[PDB]
Amino acid sequence: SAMDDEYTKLLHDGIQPVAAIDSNFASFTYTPRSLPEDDTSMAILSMLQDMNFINNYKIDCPTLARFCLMVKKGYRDPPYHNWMHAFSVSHFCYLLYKNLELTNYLEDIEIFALFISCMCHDLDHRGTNNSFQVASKSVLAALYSSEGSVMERHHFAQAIAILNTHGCNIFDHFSRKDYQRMLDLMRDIILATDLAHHLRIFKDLQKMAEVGYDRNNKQHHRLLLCLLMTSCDLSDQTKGWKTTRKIAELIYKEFFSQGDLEKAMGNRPMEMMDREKAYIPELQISFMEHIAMPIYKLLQDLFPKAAELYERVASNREHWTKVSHKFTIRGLPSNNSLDFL
Ligand SMILES: Cc1cc(N2CCC[C@@H](C(=O)Nc3ccc4ccccc4c3)C2)n2ncnc2n1
Ligand SMILES: [Mg+2]
Ligand SMILES: [Zn+2]
Repeated sequence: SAMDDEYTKLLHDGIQPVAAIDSNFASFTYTPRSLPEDDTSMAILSMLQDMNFINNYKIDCPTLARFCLMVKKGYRDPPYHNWMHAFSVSHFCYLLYKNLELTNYLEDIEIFALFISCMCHDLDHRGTNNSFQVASKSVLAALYSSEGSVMERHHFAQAIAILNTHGCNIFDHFSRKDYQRMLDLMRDIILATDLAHHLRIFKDLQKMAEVGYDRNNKQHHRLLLCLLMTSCDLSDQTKGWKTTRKIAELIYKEFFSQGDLEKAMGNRPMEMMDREKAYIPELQISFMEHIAMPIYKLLQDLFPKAAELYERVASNREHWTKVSHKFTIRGLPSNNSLDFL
C-alpha cells in the first residue's frame, strides 16, 4: 500500500516548517505549482500548522494525515482539475490568511472551513462541466441535476464521504453545533465555486463592497467567503505570464477533450470547447475581462493589500492582446509545407 507508507511518514516524521518549503512560500509572488507533487501533502500540513488550526481545533494528527492523503487520492488526473489545482487553490487561501488579516473579517471557523473547502472543492472532477453531466445523462446528473451545480454538489458529497470514512473525520470531536456549522460552511463554500453562482451574487458582492464590510452582518460573512473562495479558485491568473500560459494550455486541453466527446455524442460543443472554433487569445481576454478582473477588483476594493493581485490579472490580460498576432500563420509553417490545407 503506497498510501500507508506515505501516511506513516506524514504522521511520524514531523510537520516541516513552512519556511523550509520555500523562502517565499507565503508571498503572492510564489507559484505553488512549482512544488513537487510528492511534497504537497506535507505542505498542506505545514500550512494548517502555521495557521494554527491544528492546535486551535485540537485536530488529531493521525486523522489529519489520513484525511489529507484521502483528499489527495480523491482527485483524478485531467489536465487542469487535478490535485495540483486543489493544492494551488488551498495555497492561495493560505496566502490570503498570511497577507490580508482575515481575522478582522471572518470567524476562526469560517477561515478554517474556507481552507478545508479549498482542499476538497473539486474532488473527483472528471474534466467535464455541469452541462456535460446533463447532456451525457451521467450518474451525477441523475443525482443532482434537479438542484443545479451538479459537479460542485458531487465535490461536496465526496468531501463528506471522506469525512465519513473511518479514521478520517478531522472534525469528529467537535461539538454538535460546531460540526453542523463546519459542514454547512463547506456546503456553501464549495457550491460557491460554481461560477454560475458567482455571476448570480456579483451585484450583492458589489453592493457589499460599496457600503463597506460589516463584520456584524452574517450575510456579509457569507458573501465574503464566496468571493474569497472564487478568488482562490481563479488564483492561477494572479501569477506571472508563464503560469497564465501553462494554465491556459491545461484548461483548453481539458475543454477540447470534452468538446471531442460532445461531437462524438452528436452535440455541438460550446465555441470555447470546440478545438476547430475556439480562438484562445480572444477567449482568454474575454475571461480576464468579464470574469477574473472584476473578481480581483472586488477583492482589492475590500482589501487594499490585494491591489497587486488585480494589477497582475490586468497585466496578464494585456499580454494576451500582445501575443494574439502570433496565432495567425504568416509566411509558411515551419515545415515549409501547405499540406495542412
Ligand atoms: C484559473 C482559470 C480558471 C478558469 N476556469 C475556471 C472556471 C471554469 C472554467 C470556465 O468556465 N472557463 C471559462 C469561463 C468563462 C469564460 C468566458 C469567456 C471566455 C472564456 C471563458 C472560460 C475555467 N479559466 N478559464 C479560462 N482561463 C481560466 N483560468
Ligand atoms: Mg470546480
Ligand atoms: Zn477549482
